[PDB]
Amino acid sequence: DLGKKLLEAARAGQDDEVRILMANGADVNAADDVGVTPLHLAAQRGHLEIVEVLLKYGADVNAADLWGQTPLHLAATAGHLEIVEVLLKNGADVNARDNIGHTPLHLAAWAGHLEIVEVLLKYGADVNAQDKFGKTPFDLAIDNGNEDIAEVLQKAADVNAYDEVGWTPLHRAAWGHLELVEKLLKNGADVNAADIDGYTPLHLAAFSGHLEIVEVLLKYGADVNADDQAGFTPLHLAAIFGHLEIVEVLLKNGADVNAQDKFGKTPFDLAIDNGNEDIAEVLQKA
Amino acid sequence: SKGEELFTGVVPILVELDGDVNGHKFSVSGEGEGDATYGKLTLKFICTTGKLPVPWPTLVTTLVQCFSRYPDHMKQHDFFKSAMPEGYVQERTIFFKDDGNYKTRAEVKFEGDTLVNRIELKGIDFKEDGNILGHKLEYNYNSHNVYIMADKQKNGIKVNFKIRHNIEDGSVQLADHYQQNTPIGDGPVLLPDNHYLSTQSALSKDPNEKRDHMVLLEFVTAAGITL
Repeated sequence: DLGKKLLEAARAGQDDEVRILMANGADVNAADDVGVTPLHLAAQRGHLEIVEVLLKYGADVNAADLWGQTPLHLAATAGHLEIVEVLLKNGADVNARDNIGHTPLHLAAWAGHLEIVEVLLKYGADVNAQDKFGKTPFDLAIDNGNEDIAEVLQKAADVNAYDEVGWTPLHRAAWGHLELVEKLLKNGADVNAADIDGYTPLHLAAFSGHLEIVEVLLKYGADVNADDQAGFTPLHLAAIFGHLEIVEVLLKNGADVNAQDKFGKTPFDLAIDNGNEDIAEVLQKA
Repeated sequence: SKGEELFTGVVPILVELDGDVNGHKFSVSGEGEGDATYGKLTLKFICTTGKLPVPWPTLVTTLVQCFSRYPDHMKQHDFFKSAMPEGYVQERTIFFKDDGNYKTRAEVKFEGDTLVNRIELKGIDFKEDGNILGHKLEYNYNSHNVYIMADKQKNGIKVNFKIRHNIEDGSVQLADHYQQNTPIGDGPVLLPDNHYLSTQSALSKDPNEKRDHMVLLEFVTAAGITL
């Protein structure tokens, strides 16, 4: 019964019971159904005194639960700075991998914990480490809007780079970052890069409803009838989501009114089914 | 709505799936934790009826997008949490290329302090030596982009995305997901603008679990709206 009580004491934060249960025959390295030990719970739930007590009692600082997470992974994510420092002070593997391949640095960068990032870097975190989907802590910071962390990670040290889903910087910029799109295209970004699902930046822009970005993409040579493995064309998407001005521009730049998605619908049909009565109307003059 | 406030911390999860693919009836139960603040899921699933007739990868999607990391600048676009605690219905039709399709109806809601995903799955037109019933899908998973849209006329949301299961011999088995979520309760919900979720997953095996199981670690986050 000690293991369960020790896990529950470390979870609740009751440093009272931890030293009582350890004064009895409680195993400091007790593990539950899932591999969670008293040190995981103390680390994740911000219980610093219990972390120091457990580590002093010989807790395995690098114990890994079923998902490969260590107390450092949980502390870096939960944003518990002192616990991270203590764990690192007591031999925590700064570059331990969870099942996705995240390092503590990935998690801190994912979770928006700058002071954790700084600490992990200082204790030897590999800034170039990639999870099993190719993302570095920088990329994770980027995709989550953690600018300062991305700025710190980049400083810690290809416009056509593409991740494991085929998204280039232009795909990410297409979601309402006009100036970024202009810069990337100016620097030689492939305006017709098709992601893993066959979507081009013009697809995403039409789906997102960013007129300015669509226009810029088109005046830079974007295939207005792109459809490799996508199943739609930008004109289909713009017709689904009632973006009249998008439809006007796509047509003006040569959009095919007769193009059929993989379900056999034309942009007119999609506009009819979605109640976009205006788009259907001007699509009727073909 | 204030339903997002039910996810500020770690939430226990309970998954219950009664499946039926070409008359091969089976049941799955999963449990673990979800942490919306960081879009993290830590779950383990078990086939409570013995050998699972289909590969575990095919059920990952069917087996709680309310635990997706919606950053503060996208709070307005979190329909999933907005339908809580009464929850939402989640219906899907998963078409596998050159094979059969799944059809799922899930009721994702709170039962006490536990977010429960109770599912009913039906698969049809599957080939006994296909990638599914023949067990040719590798026991891994890929990163995917999940595109979310408000309903065709303003009651819930619609979601589409193409899953890509790896095959032992190199090729890939696609799976078109045509998802459709609708709130159960009558209270207010957040109808979002067009955006996407970026998903990560890691399938593994508990070496002490002799049953047919799937240890799942999953990271998800919304994106596509800023300023």
